[PDB]
Amino acid sequence: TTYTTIATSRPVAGVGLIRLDRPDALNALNQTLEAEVLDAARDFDADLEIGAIVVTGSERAFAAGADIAEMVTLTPHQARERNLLSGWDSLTQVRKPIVAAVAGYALGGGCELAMLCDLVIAADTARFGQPEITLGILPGLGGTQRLTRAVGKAKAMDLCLTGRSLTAEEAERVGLVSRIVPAADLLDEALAVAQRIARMSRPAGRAVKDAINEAFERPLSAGMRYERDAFYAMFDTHDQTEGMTAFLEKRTPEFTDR
Amino acid sequence: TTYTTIATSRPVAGVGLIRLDRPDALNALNQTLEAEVLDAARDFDADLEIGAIVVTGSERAFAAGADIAEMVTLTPHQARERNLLSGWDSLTQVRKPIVAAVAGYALGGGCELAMLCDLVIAADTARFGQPEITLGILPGLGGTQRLTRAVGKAKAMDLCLTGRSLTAEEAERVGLVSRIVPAADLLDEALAVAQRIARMSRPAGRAVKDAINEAFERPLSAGMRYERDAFYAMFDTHDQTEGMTAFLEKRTPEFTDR
Amino acid sequence: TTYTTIATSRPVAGVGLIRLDRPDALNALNQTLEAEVLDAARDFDADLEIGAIVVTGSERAFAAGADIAEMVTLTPHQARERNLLSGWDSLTQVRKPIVAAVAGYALGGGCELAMLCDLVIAADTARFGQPEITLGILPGLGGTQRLTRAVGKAKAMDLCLTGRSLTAEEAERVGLVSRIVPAADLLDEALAVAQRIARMSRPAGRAVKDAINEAFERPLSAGMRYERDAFYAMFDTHDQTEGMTAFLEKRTPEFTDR
Ligand code: NA
Ligand code: NA
Ligand code: NA
Repeated sequence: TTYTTIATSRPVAGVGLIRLDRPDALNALNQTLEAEVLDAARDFDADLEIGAIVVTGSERAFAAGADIAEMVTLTPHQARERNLLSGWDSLTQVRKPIVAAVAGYALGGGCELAMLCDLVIAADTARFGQPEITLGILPGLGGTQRLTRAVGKAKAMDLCLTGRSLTAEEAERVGLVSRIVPAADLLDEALAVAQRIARMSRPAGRAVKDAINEAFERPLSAGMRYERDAFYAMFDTHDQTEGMTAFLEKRTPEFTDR
Repeated sequence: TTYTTIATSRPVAGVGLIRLDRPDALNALNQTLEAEVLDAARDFDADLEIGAIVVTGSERAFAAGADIAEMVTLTPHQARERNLLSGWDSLTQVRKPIVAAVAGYALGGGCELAMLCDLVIAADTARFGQPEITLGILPGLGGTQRLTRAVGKAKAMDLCLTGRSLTAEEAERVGLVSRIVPAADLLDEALAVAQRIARMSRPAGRAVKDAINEAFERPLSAGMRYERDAFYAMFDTHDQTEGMTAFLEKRTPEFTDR
Repeated sequence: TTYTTIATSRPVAGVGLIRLDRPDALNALNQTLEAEVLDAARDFDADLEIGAIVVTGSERAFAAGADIAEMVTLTPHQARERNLLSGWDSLTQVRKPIVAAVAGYALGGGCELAMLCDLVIAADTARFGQPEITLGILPGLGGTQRLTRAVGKAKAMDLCLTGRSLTAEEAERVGLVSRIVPAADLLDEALAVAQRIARMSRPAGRAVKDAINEAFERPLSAGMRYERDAFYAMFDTHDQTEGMTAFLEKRTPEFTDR
């Protein structure tokens, strides 16, 4: 498939890479980019050879905002009738893990894109913010929901009311990102993390991702019941027997389940 | 209005300041102070010229506890019949943002007051704790609820079972506060943050605050739906058009919505 | 009672210690150990002289995993019919506080054991991970539920998909543990913390623990109502009068409630 706003590749075995490529717009999220990222991610999710997906931007910007030239003329009814941002919501239904590799600006919709991914690997140059209020709006893709759950009320209120950014260091300290690495090492780290995930059991990876997502949907008691049911069900798989037998036999597992 | 336990002022444009002023009691929260803070905050919320509110104590204490001389004689039925602490609950219904500027002791009800605010700016001298257990009670104003949500179970259990305090540094590290600054810079930082918020769109500020509060009331899926509806509705406002147009025209926005 | 996988003691006044003792297995959690820890904890909970419980392993391992030799042959129906891990769930019903004192490896079920406790005191040597995916399974004792609630999605996804460990330092930074101390000081710190808790009001300790646990079961509004009811009820106790009177009289309280 040919894309106009992104570049896709398979840079290492088992990993699909989606690189945002609107450099004139600092990778601002527009409607085309939304559809193209969703399409690419769905193709990677359907590809048996791929175990994990990486989303990244440029050295300068993961994504600096949603595209404001596109949003300025929007009305409430048009936003609702077009189901605006629903493509990004659909991205949360991809079953394989998605690793955001964030360099430079991840602002507004770009911060929200990083937060909707499963892991975030941040360059030391990464800056995370929700400056929607400065434009007379509020976040619409989880900047008030996923951010608050990750970093707490006091930091979420500061970001979303003042427009300030967090540095990568601060973001890691308060739970927004998985890891920080030097900027020159960002893509290598993200590809290595993604390949490690891709070498793991496929059904176990899906189960982990599903269960962590479910942690935000239920009270703890019900989440524990959900996780316990998922755990029992893993014992139905070939990969469970192989993984545990390999451990006990001090050898590498050969996972085969789809 | 004349107050007996607080001092109110408008120190910079767009900002209302509430300073707790019971120095003999280290600003312990009594019934009078509760009613006076609520009254002052409601007046600032109704004042069109004000965009944000700051609550602060003295250099020595934001508030060291609820007033124990007042609580010692309390019975369960009197506490329930008087709706004790309901004024502080009402403070959560103020629509404009509230910034807590915390120096020195914020203990017990004082820590809870900081946590019920939207942002917390802490002096490096700030100390946060919930020593209710040492008095034979437990927190009654969110010291087990807002604290746990901010800092996690292990730190909340430590504070509320052992009576220890967190330093400002520790509090920031685990998500209890928005920012730390040197003690001499605390009021300047809080007033600057509050004025920045007051320069933002009024309906967008209310929407941000409401949506972040809603993050603690719903599972993520339903919170995302709530936030998406709020986002669509912002496109109904003059401030959205002005904010986005100003961005695109590389100029300062002139927000006008009430 | 004689135990085969643990050693129990009363090392300081008011504290019951449970030491995991399967050194050949690095304290891996098997069925026997589960039942023995539950039994010991229930005995300490019923002992009027005990105010807090400490669970610890060896210098090398708090617990390195669930016992894989035992799980390798498990089927989904046998896991469900045996109510596997239900003993650990029952441990959450112990009313007195439980302090995990973690040195060295706390992996898999061992990390989950630390997270199900109320406080975690970590040696600087502590390592926390959920490497279940490497065995073809997922966590079944809260490694996707309690971990996510403590540290956030990005870190929980990293741990549970990549199998990496957090250092004690990292774990404290993101909210997984209460305190870090040098390895040589771990048991002293944990016993001192536990004795401090044991010197507090018994009903107030139970109420604190219950309310913090309830923070994960309800939306904030309902959690605040729960906590407010619990607070009113504390004024029914002798310990509340004694604790507050002692404060006001600048003396040590003599708590007596059971
Ligand atoms: Na099996
Ligand atoms: Na519009
Ligand atoms: Na009483």
